[PDB]
Amino acid sequence: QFIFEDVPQRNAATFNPEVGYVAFIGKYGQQLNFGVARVFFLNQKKAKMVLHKTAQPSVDLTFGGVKFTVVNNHFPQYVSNPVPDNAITLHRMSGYLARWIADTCKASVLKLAEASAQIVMPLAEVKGCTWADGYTMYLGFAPGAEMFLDAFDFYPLVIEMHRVLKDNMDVNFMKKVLRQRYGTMTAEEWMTQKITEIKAAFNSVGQLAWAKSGFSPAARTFLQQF
Amino acid sequence: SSQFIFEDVPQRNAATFNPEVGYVAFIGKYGQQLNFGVARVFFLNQKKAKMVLHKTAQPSVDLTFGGVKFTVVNNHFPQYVSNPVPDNAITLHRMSGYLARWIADTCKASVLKLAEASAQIVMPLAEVKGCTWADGYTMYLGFAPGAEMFLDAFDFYPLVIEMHRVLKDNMDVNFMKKVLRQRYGTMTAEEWMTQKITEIKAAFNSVGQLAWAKSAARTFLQQ
Amino acid sequence: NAATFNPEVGYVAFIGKYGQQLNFGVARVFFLNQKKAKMVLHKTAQPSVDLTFGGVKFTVVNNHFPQYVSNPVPDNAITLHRMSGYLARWIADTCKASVLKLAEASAQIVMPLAEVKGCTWADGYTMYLGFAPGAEMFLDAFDFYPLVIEMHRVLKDNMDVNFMKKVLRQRYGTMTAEEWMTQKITEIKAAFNSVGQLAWAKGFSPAARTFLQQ
Amino acid sequence: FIFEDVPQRNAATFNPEVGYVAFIGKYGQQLNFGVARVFFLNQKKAKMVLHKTAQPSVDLTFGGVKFTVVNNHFPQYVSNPVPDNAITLHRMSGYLARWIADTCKASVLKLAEASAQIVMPLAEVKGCTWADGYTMYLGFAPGAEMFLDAFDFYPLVIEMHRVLKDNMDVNFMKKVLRQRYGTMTAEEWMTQKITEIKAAFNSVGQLAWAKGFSPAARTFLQQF
RNA sequence: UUUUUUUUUUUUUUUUUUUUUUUUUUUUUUUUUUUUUUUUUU
Repeated sequence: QFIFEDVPQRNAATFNPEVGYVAFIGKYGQQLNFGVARVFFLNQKKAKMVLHKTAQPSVDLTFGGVKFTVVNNHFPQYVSNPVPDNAITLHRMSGYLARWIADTCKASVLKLAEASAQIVMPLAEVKGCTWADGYTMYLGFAPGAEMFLDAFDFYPLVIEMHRVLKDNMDVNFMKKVLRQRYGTMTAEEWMTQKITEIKAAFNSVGQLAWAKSGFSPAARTFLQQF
Repeated sequence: SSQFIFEDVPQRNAATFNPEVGYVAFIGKYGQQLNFGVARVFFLNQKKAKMVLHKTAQPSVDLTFGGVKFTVVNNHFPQYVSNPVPDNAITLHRMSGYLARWIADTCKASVLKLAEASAQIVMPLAEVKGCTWADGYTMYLGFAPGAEMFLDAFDFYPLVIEMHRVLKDNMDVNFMKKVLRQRYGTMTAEEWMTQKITEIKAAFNSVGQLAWAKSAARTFLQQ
Repeated sequence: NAATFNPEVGYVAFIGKYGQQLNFGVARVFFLNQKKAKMVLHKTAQPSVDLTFGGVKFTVVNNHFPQYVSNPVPDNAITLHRMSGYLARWIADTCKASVLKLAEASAQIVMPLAEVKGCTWADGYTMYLGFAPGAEMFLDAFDFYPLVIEMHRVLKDNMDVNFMKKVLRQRYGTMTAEEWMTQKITEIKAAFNSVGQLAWAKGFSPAARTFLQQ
Repeated sequence: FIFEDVPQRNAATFNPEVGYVAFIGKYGQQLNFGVARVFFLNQKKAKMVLHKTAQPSVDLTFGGVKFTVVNNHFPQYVSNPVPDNAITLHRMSGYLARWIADTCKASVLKLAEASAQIVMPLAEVKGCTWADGYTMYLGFAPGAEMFLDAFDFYPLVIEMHRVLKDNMDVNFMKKVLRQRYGTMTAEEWMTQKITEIKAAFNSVGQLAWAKGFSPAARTFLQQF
């Protein structure tokens, strides 16, 4: 398209994920359940492909019967459109929903047990995670979880570090997480004042499985030089 | 019935699909209009059919091959890319595996039919690796996509072909997912991976003495 | 061959047509979206397209679509590259007039090619705007900067050389290349070590920690 | 969309000699250096155009002359059967390169005229010029590899330098590696007719690779 | 066989490089005798 517009922009983000989250709970909270989040997280790659080929700057997406108004910045032309502070992109929505699950799971053993039986995080799994490793690590794998380092006990930060180190993830992608804040204070503040917690959580994820695999044998293909 | 609506739905363990049942239903429906010309046409225009079905948005695109019309389920459109396929019904892959199975069975029972199939049907996935009908119909037809559904009928060749593709091309080992959970007759994978290692090594050896690299008469000076 | 195109004659004609609609917001928008618009043109099979930046419509010859790579461009015609040069020239001339207007320019216009290297408005409008594509058409206006950045891009960054073709045949006022790459050999070298003082190119975010590993 | 039917099977080497002569029969009478000059200017453009339209056969005009061309450039037509003695854009270029080459060698004066009209931008970009000789200069034309003997192995060796200097995909050299040299097959001449190939290699090796003014001198006065 | 790369000359043209933020985008996406992705002849 042949029309180009401003796009005023400053330094300092006005976006505070904590306020965005609460606005999201305000709008959709009464409609959420684990089935709705279950559908979101298995169809999240698919919805992104839809949005990538869809030429409206905002789209109504329905996951498990609940309809969400989503800002579409995936379609190439829209990649630099401004997003309101209380609007949800696919990425933001994913982080909010992960945070909602964790807020529901932190409270009660019963809610944890049902979340664990219904909700699948394809991203955690392929690294050998499972609900067994605790809700904060498993849900910390969600896109957008890096907006809540406090709620996910630093896991999204160190999960990304490990992705640069063990996988060959473009060293970008870490751009966002490195300027997120932690509960109280800014990055420069938690970068060394919470270094002990971070090194601890780095270690926790560091003792997770590889986990490039699919069942024994395995013993079979090794026999043929793998 | 709307790319903007996602459900719901369902999980997801245990496959019900039995290739042997699906094959007989496929022969039941289309058997009488099958001949080597129809098969010829399919295998030459598979890949193109994969590219075309890829872009078209109906869950069952009706394809005609060699003047024969087939009711084809389509999961290639990258949004039907998951979507329930009945135990009878064919995608393109299933239809290739059937056909492959059908040719091999027709060849099994008749040397004369073998000669006719040898003259008409081309498997370009086999050819580029230097595999000819001369290497035996179970190997040559074992290159057909979907042949891995019938490990018994193609003497494990689909399996070993894929091992060689992992080893000398750099095929993502995750392409072997399907074949490593197929059956060999009634035997589950877990069982033939141990019990049938000798035949599998024989098939491996074997496909391993076929011609590869680029196309490569005897090139020198440097490469 | 000899080139008929005089950027000075193109520039005045560009202002004759569009000047009454121009302002620093329109320029701000052009330079933010210059890359985007190039990619748009590369995909569109019209030999001429109307592009709107900041509400202002420009009729732009499209030689970006591969087939049109060697269609002849009229001398009063406007390609994306030429328009970038002309807008940059116009900003510069407006800034000369008063150090106000220059204040205005400094707050609204962004040169992303200049950024990325440590160049900013604080390093002087001639050096900042010299990073704009097409500025090489006016070496006089930009104190040779477009030439000298590019030399620095040939060796810092591995720019192919050969992109340097256009600038080495540009004029300097009425002085031809042969002549200025001799008679102005001094002021050019001076411009060289001056851009040499920027962040020579690049680790944008740290090195405020990370370095448990990388 | 609809399927379909077979196409073939199998090739040989379609004999370019036979194709060339058929081509020289049909158009070889309307051909002149102005028409050839124009072809080798708009060859790239022509195949960019031949690529958009859905006609398996098109009439193109070079220097006021109209040519029947099979269109396998349009993605769908890529694997269409081309006849022996029908011309694609590649084949036409090869035939027109072979023509000119047979006119030069046959006489001086024609060599002079060909030098003044014919421009081979593929050759020029390597700093190859008419002064390096008509077999090397015209060898840069697409379809020259079709006549390895007429172009003294240059199309083969030119490809080798494209693999080694420029980052060409090598699979582009699959066709030349199956061409003939005179009466000898490819398995023969990559043994029986070396020395020539080594000579051609070094001969085109001795070329530049593009090269503006000198300055040079001033770029050299800074860095190169 | 065929297609895909390379396309002279100029104060032409094209190819490269494209801020900023607790923005945005690009990476990684469970499970099955399921499905999708790779490989397609002279």
